[PDB]
Amino acid sequence: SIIVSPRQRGNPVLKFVRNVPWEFGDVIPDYVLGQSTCALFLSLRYHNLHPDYIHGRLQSLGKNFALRVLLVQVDVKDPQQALKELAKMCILADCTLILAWSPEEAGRYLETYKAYEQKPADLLMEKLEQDFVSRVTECLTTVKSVNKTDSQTLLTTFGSLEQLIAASREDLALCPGLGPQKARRLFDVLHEPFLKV
Amino acid sequence: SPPLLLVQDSETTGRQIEDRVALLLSEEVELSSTPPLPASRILKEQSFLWEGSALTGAWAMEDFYTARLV
Amino acid sequence: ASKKFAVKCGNFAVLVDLHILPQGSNKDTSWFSEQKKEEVCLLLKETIDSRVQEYLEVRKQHRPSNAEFTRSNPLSLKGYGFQITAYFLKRGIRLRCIRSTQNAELCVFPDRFVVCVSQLA
Amino acid sequence: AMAPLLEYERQLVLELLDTDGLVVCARGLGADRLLYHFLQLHCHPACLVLVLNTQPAEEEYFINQLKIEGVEHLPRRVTNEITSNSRYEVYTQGGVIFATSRILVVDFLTDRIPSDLITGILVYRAHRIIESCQEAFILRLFRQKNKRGFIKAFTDNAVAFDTGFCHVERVMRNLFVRKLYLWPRFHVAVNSFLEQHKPEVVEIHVSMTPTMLAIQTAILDILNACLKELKCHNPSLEVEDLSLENAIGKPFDKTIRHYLDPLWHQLGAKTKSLVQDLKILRTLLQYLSQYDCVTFLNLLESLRATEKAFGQNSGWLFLDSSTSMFINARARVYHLPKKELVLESNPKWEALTEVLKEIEAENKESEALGGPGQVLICASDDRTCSQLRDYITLGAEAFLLRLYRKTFEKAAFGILKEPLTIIHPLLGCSDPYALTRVLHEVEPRYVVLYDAELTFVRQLEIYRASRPGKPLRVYFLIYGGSTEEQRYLTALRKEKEAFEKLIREKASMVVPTQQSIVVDMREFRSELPSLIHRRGIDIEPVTLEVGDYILTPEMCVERKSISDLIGSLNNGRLYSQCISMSRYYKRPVLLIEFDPSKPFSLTISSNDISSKLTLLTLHFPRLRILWCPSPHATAELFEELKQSKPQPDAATALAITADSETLPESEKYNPGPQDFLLKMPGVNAKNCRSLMHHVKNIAELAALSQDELTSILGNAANAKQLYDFIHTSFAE
DNA sequence: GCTAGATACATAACCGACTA
DNA sequence: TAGTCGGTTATGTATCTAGC
Ligand SMILES: [Mn+2]
Ligand SMILES: [Mn+2]
Repeated sequence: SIIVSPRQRGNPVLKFVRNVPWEFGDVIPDYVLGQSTCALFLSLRYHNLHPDYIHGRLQSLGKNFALRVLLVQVDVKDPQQALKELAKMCILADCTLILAWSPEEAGRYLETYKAYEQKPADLLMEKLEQDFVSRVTECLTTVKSVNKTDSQTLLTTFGSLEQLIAASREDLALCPGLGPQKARRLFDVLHEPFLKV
Repeated sequence: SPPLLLVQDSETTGRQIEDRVALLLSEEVELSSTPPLPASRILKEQSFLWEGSALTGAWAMEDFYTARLV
Repeated sequence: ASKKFAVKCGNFAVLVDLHILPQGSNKDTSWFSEQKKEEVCLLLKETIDSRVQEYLEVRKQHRPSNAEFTRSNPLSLKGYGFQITAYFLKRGIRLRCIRSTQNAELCVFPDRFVVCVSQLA
Repeated sequence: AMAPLLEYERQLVLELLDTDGLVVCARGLGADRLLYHFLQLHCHPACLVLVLNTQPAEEEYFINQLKIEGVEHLPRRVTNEITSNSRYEVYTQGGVIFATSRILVVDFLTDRIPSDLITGILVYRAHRIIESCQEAFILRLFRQKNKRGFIKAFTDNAVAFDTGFCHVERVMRNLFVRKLYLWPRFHVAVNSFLEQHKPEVVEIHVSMTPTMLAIQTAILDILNACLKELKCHNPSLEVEDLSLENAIGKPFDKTIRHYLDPLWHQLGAKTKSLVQDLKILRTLLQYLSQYDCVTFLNLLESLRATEKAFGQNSGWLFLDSSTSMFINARARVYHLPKKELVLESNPKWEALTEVLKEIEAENKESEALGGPGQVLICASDDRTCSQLRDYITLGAEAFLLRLYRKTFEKAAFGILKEPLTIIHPLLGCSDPYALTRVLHEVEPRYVVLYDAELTFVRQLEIYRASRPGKPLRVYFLIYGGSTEEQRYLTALRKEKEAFEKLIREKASMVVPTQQSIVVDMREFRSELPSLIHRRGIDIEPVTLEVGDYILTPEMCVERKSISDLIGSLNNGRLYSQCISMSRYYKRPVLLIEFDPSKPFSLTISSNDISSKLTLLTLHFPRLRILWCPSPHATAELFEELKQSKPQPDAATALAITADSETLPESEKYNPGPQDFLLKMPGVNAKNCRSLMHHVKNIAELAALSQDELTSILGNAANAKQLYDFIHTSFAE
């Protein structure tokens, strides 16, 4: 369901995208990988041949799409100047930069971008232990400057989370290992609105 | 009390350094003749490897190679 | 004559690092006679043994050891007309000692025992 | 009692004290003596100097030697023990300071040092001061600020300038000295002074048994063939540094990885095994020379078995020369006419025993020179020292037989007052100047150089010439016609050629707005800050909590190396870092860095790094990525990325912490409660909006009944897990 | 109302254990 | 033997308790 613009017929990666359906269609971005995800292409040798192409493409693309990737192929043996100039242009024109060294990698990038349209971020979160004590001592660590030792101290002192939310600021402060700073942080974390007013 | 580093001038420091070095050059060592060591049977029964470490002899190029290692 | 000697303590040999302080400007070491040498270690007998004690009870317990008596806190001692000042430094070199007159191994303490002496009034 | 100067050292010291310069000694000719002479010269509280490249053992030795000498205001070592707020005081006291390099770069850049009161610097091992080093950075900073103190550089090792990588003029410019002083061993003054205080030396050449000769020849021929093949495959590797007689040495390993590491991205299958085979063959040569026979047999059998399992030593181990090696080893240990054994022992042990017998006979009547005198046997490594002790105590026959049986199938107190023999493991690479230390702790009448190198010969020469009236006898044990001899002679030749080239080079040499970058404090174990500062951008170190480099008021760069990037993506850190950078800074940047001594290559399944990178950049649409081959390119990119934007400032970048407020348009929620909520079980990515919008705070979330939770969440399992988590108890 | 010591942690580079 | 993962190490910096 990728609406490839028909301007890149002579591209040796269209043969490398197989795990996904792609069809031609006259759209301004080079590869339209679903809603709010576009793409462009650039082989560094071609960019060397003409230093005006990619600037014109980026200028005329517009600002419609949320994520506008620009994946490029490296072939030449001296990419440092080209990479520097591309990084500057991408920063100034609000598009990310992706490097691939061979057609298979660029095709794999295409496939991943299409297949991951609503994939959750559960892959990148840290493996969190399911042990009840470990879960509680991990949830109370998210506030700054509070470590596992006083976490367990408060655990033994209070036991349940209910009255931990119920107990007041000074009552929190009385416990050992927890001074004014930790008490303020914990009280404000517990008793602050979720929404910003 | 302020530390002496900021207090004392630099020229006085140089003068102190000169005094220290002029003291250093003067501690001349005593000389005695080394009592002889008994002769070694191993010698009597051509230390060119050690005496070549002075790198001051003739020591032509082929002298830096061993025959069996060809 | 004054030269660096070695003392034995049970299974260990400590290699003392003896130094001699000159007599004013004109230096000489001949006054440190051998008769003035041996009884010296008796003055420092107990200390060495104490040192050879703790080390063992550290080695059996499997952890490093610290000096507790070093250059920052030397041992000033008084004898018969001479001063004594003894430290205990680390060496960091694994020596091995064999007594040739009995060709038997003798362990060396892994600490250098530097003592300095000087004549008095 | 200042240290007396040898006859040839007064001229050297006067030359160096007149003008700044670089002093190059012959190997082993007492560089520590000169360094210590200057240290004792500069121990006053009205002048502070800094010493740069020193190991802890050398520092402690110098400090204690000065203490025994009867000096006041000993030098200090500056480490993590003395914290920043307390460091300034020890800088203003004066005297010699042994500070490390991280501490010094930080203190120079943050101006926590009396940089206008520094009087000079002493550099040890000046051949290590190449551009792109921490010490080069320290020198650059000091000279930029002070421009009045002195810089004196010392070095042994005139060979290290002989390699095609480092240049003497380039280093002399890196050190800001501009004057070269050369003091080789064949210099007229040093040789004249040393030839009057020669030690009595006898050198023994011991001949190896015929089977040892056979094994050595087989090994050498195998190695020669392998080197020929490796050279033939790759025609660039034709420079003379990789000849045969240069490939039997210890320093050969490094040089091979100099030529082959860059080209190891495209290297073949075979030439990844010939290099290994070189490694094992050099190891076999060392093993044959140093240790006994049953160990050699065990090592060969281990090689055979490993090749039987994995097939690793295919390029040899089946030729006729390898079979000669095998039959020779088994003829050295076994004898098959139900078994019988021979167990010969290499001649070095017997020669050492004969030497010890002569020494003992001498000591029996030795009374003329006072007492008996002690013996020091210097070996090559701890294994050889232990082997020598076992041999001497047990004897030859019991030692060999017990080693075979193990490896294969079967008075309370007093003065010693007797001569002692002390075995010392030389370890020539680690710290060459350790023999001298031992030579001072236990003064030997006889020294037995069991395994000899050039530096130790020079050190014994100096130790003898330092005491005019006390003699010593040096035995010099070596194998005739072996690799030991060849390595020694090549070292001699290389040293002589290096010094001649240095002298010729010197002889031909006589004829001729402001922008900043707030940098984290954890980033100074790296080359990037130095490369940034070289261009003309000043650095302001500070302990940031978000990001690494702050190029502008709204740009936060986080630097990640390739291995670091993969690990961070796998762990879970990069997600949190990205969320913080996007929360507090408008234009966050992630900079992925590569290593120049490695290919410029980043090398469906969730395990694939590209998949994680795509997911990360899909979730954070405003994140920007930069790719840079090496820090040299990265610094230039950093300069080009701030061409007109305003500069940043500390004391506000340091103030961007958890308690501060987020961007005006980044999130409609309080970061604290929002982060706390997402961690407790029962709330996922999608449902959190509902519990956040239907409820006010965590306290109200605590008071709700399970029916309303099921209502809002829409899932029964999530609601019940929440209700269990919130209202459970520790004792339950 | 004001100051010294000690616990916990953060972080990047480096070395060893595993392992294929 | 070489790639990869995890532990160790050197410097800094809040933060609390005890003592002033
Ligand atoms: Mn960081
Ligand atoms: Mn980083």
